[PDB]
Amino acid sequence: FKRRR
Amino acid sequence: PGGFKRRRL
Amino acid sequence: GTVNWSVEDIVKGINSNNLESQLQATQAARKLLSREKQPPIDNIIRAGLIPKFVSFLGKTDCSPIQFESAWALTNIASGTSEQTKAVVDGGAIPAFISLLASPHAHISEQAVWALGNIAGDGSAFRDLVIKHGAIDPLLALLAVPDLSTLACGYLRNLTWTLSNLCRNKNPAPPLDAVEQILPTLVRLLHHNDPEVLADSCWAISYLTDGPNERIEMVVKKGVVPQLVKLLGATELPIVTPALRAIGNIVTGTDEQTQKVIDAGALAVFPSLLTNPKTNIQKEATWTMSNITAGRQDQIQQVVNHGLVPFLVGVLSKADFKTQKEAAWAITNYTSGGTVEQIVYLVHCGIIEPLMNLLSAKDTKIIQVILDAISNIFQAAEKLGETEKLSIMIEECGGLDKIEALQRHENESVYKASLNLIEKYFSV
Ligand code: NA
Ligand code: NA
Repeated sequence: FKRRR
Repeated sequence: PGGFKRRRL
Repeated sequence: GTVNWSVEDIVKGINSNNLESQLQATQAARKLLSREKQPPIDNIIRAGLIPKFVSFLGKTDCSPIQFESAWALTNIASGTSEQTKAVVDGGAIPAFISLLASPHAHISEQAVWALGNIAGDGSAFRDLVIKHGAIDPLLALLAVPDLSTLACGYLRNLTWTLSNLCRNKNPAPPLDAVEQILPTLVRLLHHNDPEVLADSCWAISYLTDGPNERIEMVVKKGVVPQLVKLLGATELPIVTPALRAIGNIVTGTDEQTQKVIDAGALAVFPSLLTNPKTNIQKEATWTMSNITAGRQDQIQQVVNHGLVPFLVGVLSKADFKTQKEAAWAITNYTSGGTVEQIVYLVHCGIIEPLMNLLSAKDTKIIQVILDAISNIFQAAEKLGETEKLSIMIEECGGLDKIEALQRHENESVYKASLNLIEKYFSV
């Protein structure tokens, strides 16, 4: 669920 | 952010 | 004297075979290129002076013309990628690298600045400066027992150039280059000057904006604790680059994210999530969403630091973009959280603000909200209290919102909307 730039 | 390039004086 | 010279007069003097006349014309050019507005960079380039300026860089006997041409070329390279390219096309990169070893510190500093302008143009000019071997001489300039023995301006320029050697992606700086500069960048991140500290944090933020292997090289250096201390700083110019680097590290593994949490990061979010700068609230909320996508002990850390009421606040009132990040944080929390944590969220007052954000035009924010609503309803099923959650959603008017979402343009919106309406709002 981790969203990066 | 906006300092990629710098001009002196 | 050398003020308000015509490019024609500057070209006449440089084309003399009189080194002193060339110095006068090179200084007149620097003044034109150093004026407050409209430096005639294009006019200087078309006159064909860049080659003469780069040749002047090599005049060890005339250090004045070395400094004058350095400044002129610096300011040319400060412009568009075209003008920087003209400087690099003149063979300036190797000449400036050579000047880095000058005994005149103002000439060295000017070379540092010029290389910063070149490398800051993009990933290709950045890697070309590196290939010419600028890291060794640049890091040699900072090889002192105490950086406080270095001029404030000298230090600031070297840090800003190093930040440009760590900036830009596609590709990211060569791994070897990052490993060769990381040690000196950590020392500048512990410096006391606000500008050196912000540029160092911006360099670290550039290094952490990539794969988890990049994040690891920086985290292995042990900068997270100082980054959390700089996250507490009173200077937004330092707090901005600090939060970005922390956010970048919490985009990585749950161990890298737990390194941030162990360093005390969560204790600063009460202020970052209420920070008057909208950009700070948004980035803090996006760091919180990436933290609530982590392990359950990590979600429990969020909860222990009192950050759930702050997410509720942001979801209640904040810039739409911040609210979109907060809805993401809520959907991550509820996807990965325990039933006890999910119920703590509804006790903190997440239902009303979440259901009120369902009236948003953005379709993705509605899908994210509906996702969390379903996850909380699933936790409600585990407790046999779904009816009370249905009563809570109907009282805040959100039931009406979902009912209308059943006619939304997107299929997933009305699909999930109808599911909950025919799953927890049906007989
Ligand atoms: Na709890
Ligand atoms: Na409940």
